Amino acid sequence: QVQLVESGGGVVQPGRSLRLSCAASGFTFSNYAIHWVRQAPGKGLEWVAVVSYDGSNKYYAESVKGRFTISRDNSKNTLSLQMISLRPEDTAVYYCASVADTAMVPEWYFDLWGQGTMVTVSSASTKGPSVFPLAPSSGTAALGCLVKDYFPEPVTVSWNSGALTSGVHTFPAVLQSSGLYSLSSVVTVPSSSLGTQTYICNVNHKPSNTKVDKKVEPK
Amino acid sequence: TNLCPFGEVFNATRFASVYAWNRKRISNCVADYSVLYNSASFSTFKCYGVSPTKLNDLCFTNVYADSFVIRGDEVRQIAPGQTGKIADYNYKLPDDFTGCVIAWNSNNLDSKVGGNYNYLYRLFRKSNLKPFERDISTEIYQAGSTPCNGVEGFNCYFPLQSYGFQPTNGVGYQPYRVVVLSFELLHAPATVCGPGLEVLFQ
Amino acid sequence: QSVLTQPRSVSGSPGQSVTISCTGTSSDVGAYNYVSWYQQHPGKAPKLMIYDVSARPSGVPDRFSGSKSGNTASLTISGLQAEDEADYYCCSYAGSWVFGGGTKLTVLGQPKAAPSVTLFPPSSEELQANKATLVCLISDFYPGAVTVAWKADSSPVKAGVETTTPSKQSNNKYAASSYLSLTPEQWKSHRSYSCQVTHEGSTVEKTVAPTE
Ligand SMILES: *[C@@H]1O[C@H](CO[C@@H]2O[C@@H](C)[C@@H](O)[C@@H](O)[C@@H]2O)[C@@H](O[C@@H]2O[C@H](CO)[C@@H](O)[C@H](O)[C@H]2NC(C)=O)[C@H](O)[C@H]1NC(C)=O
Repeated sequence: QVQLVESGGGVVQPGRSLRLSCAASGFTFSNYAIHWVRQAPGKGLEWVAVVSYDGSNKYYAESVKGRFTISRDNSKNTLSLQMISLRPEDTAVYYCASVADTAMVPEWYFDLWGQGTMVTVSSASTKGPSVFPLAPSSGTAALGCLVKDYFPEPVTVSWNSGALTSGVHTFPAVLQSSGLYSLSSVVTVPSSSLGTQTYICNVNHKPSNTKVDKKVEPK
Repeated sequence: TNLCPFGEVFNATRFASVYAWNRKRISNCVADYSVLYNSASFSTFKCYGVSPTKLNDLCFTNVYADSFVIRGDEVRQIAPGQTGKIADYNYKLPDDFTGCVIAWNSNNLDSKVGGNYNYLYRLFRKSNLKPFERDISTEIYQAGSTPCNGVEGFNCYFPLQSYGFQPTNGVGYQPYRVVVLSFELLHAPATVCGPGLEVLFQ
Repeated sequence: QSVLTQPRSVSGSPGQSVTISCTGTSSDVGAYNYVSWYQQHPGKAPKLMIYDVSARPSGVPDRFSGSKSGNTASLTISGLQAEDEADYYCCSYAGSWVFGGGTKLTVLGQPKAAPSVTLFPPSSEELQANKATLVCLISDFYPGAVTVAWKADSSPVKAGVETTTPSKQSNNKYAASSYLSLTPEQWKSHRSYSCQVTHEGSTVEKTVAPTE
């Protein structure tokens, strides 16, 4: 079982330094070149850096030059990536990747992969949500609320304190570049009830001890 | 059958540097050369004395398989009467050469990201090699008027250089594996023969 | 820097074939034949499916085939099976290793469902807070791949847009949301704003205008 195992992930604050490691087993590590390739959450792959079999020839991607340093110990069969001045744009899963002895695939292709390790560069600390009423237009109507700028997850949303359930769709949140989340909850109701029934959001962000109620009315 | 061991030289996992070219001696066997022609897809298969169709009906005292690795645009030098670093200082072929030169692209196996520095060649030599000579000495080469005294430095050069094969080169600069079959026909008995000479014994 | 251009989405009926394009420059995909194709299932690492343009690594079915022409590589999957639903990425190793944007291959298992859009203007309280945000909620669509486009006064807009990646719902259809963050002034200045969601061939649009 040829295997690559990454370690050293975690959350760091923008501007600090971290050091990832990738340990190898099952093949002749010292014989092939090995790479770091990363993937930001929900996005595509990006090649980061490679080290030759010989351990002196090292190449990087411009987005990373000057900040990440790649190295390998061919006697311990390990490799390391020293990152510094870490930006939030570096938040991603870091895979190490090479080829195996049996494979007929050359080392310029990523045949053998680790399970990755996550690096989260975030200044953000616990913030309570801010709830705003998405009022109905003026058959059928749609109303809701916008839970905005909250961290961490999760946030829970109910309507009329559990009395209203049919027709409630709460949407998954968006990660804003800021580092904070924002979600929306929408309920679809008879237009003939806007005067009579009272529609009320009940938001709860437990990690910040924040329970908010926001009344949604027309106009 | 007692067939000949070509797969031991044409499919070896590792090949030699040109200056220390390897040489296996094929003997006491039968060989199908038309199988070897269509065995793989060779970039180069040039026969000088003869041709492979005719080779299946001939008998030679011994056969020699010289094997090594070089740049694509150096394979032209693995021919009789050629000149160049390789043909003059690493692997020389007689003008009266009766044999076949076979070569194929070995980029996926021998070039490495950043360079493969294990393959070597001889860069400097006072004199040309004689045909089929091998030179593995590492004596400092005097390029000036002042003697060197075995010390490397200015105009005093280590005579071997690394190929540094990379995949990002063009084909001409990529590593190619080469096998030179040379058919010796001495006064002694033919140990190696082709298959078409079994009809005379049935 | 450069990214090889793959289609964002591709849909293929089961048992049939699909082809994912991957277009680059003459200094990338045209420079050398060091083209590769990787498959990635949710939450796992990529897997090499093609190398040397057309080569298949050991243990990759011959349903996966790779070709190239000029500056464009093409991965082709025949005999589509549900397990093949995944993200696919091409890669060219010329001067550096360059990837593509990725292509979400959906293997169609339900009738096509068109998206339902609901567009909400900014709340009065938010305008009081010197902020503004338009909310475009897309629901009940399949295949799970839509493209959201914000349009001001019948003209394009691109700064301030934050869109969700489609997420499966309980009814096994997909939903996403898009938030267009604006300045109170930008909102009250223009005449209208529009959210356009493209699903398969058709596009749905909704429009909100400021009120008094
Ligand atoms: C050199 O190798 C080729 C390839 O055959 C394979 O070699 C190894 C990789 C082994 O692990 C197996 O995969 C194969 O044996 C040889 O070509 C084969 O020749 C035999 C005999 O005629 C034939 O039955 C096979 O079909 C051939 N395979 C292919 C892919 O062409 C070749 O004979 C070997 N030696 C020489 C001198 O060419």
